Amino acid sequence: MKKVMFVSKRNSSRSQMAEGFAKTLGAGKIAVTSSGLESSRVHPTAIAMMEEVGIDISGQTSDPIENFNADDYDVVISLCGCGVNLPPEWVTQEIFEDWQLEDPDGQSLEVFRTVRGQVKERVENLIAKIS
Repeated sequence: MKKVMFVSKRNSSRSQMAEGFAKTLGAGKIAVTSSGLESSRVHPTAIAMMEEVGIDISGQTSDPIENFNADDYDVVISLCGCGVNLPPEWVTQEIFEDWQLEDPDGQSLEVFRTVRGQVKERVENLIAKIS
């Protein structure tokens, strides 16, 4: 199985936003996963904006980058335009990419939906190559 890991500064925001889309675009094909620099709570505005597209994140994992290990997850995506700042062991997997995203915590709901449109676009492109 080619398992996936989404990596952000907030696991709660972009990694969870990509996790929920990669789950609803890839369930039973491969396993999706989300990690990040801050193992923060299920984000209150993301639980809203993701339920609008059928994606409840309120029960979803928010694991820290130092508890996870990339050895089981051969597809590791960065969600910040910053992926070279991650630990090199979490970079040297067969697929490593960055989606160039902005943190939606405390932005307007139009921007919070805009980064949802961006993760949808880039999740499809990622998960559909291993489907």
